[PDB]
Amino acid sequence: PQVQFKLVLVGDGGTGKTTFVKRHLTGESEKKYVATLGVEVHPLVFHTNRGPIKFNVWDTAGQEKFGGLRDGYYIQAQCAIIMFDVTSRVTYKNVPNWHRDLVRVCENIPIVLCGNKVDIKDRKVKAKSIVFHRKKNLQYYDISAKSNYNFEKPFLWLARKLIGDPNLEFVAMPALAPPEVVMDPALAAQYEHDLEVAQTT
Amino acid sequence: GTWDCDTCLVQNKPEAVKCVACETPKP
Ligand SMILES: Nc1nc2c(ncn2[C@@H]2O[C@H](COP(=O)(O)OP(=O)(O)O)[C@@H](O)[C@H]2O)c(=O)[nH]1
Ligand SMILES: [Mg+2]
Ligand SMILES: [Mg+2]
Ligand SMILES: [Mg+2]
Ligand SMILES: [Zn+2]
Repeated sequence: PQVQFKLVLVGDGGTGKTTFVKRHLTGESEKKYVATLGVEVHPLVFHTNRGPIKFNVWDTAGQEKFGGLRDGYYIQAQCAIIMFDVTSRVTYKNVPNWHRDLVRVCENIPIVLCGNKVDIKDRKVKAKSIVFHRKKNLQYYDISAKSNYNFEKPFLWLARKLIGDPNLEFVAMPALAPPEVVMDPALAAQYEHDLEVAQTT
Repeated sequence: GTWDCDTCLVQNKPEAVKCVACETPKP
């Protein structure tokens, strides 16, 4: 039977959750609408050195703007991605709230913290301010949904955590929507170095 | 043996009548 995990994708409205999950073309063409919960589940296959693994990513239909999400959304999640927007400081301010909501219902599942929109010139939530992950087996990645930047990173970290294999690799990138903006190789380099510099503090 | 929900893809244990997640009945 196919190896697959429910992944819940939470975070403030407007952080780019829908834009992000949709980069994965087959996940978008094969997505399933769940009316009872107002959710779309995107089946995201990744081909690893040990075979295919499927992340069934649960994307909201906007309800997160009006309150916490219901239990049935979280139920049986095996991993999660928490997203904020590095152009909106309040979205990062809400991260602990999502974590709390998530852990209340799912326990100690593998979780990755993502700061989306790093393609945008005037960044507000920089490396040195990003601290929530350090404390709780939370890995962090900068991402840019619109540019596909670091798209595979959260998925690879979760794969390695769920399978229990540190040496797991993706043999090939999934077919993704072509970037709508360009991620400056220099910014990527500086933001990447900024995170390592910070991780030593 | 457990079963996959055709609506939301969640795995339910063989006993359940409807999906513990989306309340969708078992085929
Ligand atoms: N510049 C930029 N804009 C983005 C990115 N991701 C999403 N957006 C924009 O942010 C807005 C909200 O995105 P959406 O995916 O609907 O956020 P959601 O409410 O979290 O699902 C949309 O106008 C997107 O085009 C990104 O990586 N870069
Ligand atoms: Mg959305
Ligand atoms: Mg498509
Ligand atoms: Mg593909
Ligand atoms: Zn279901």
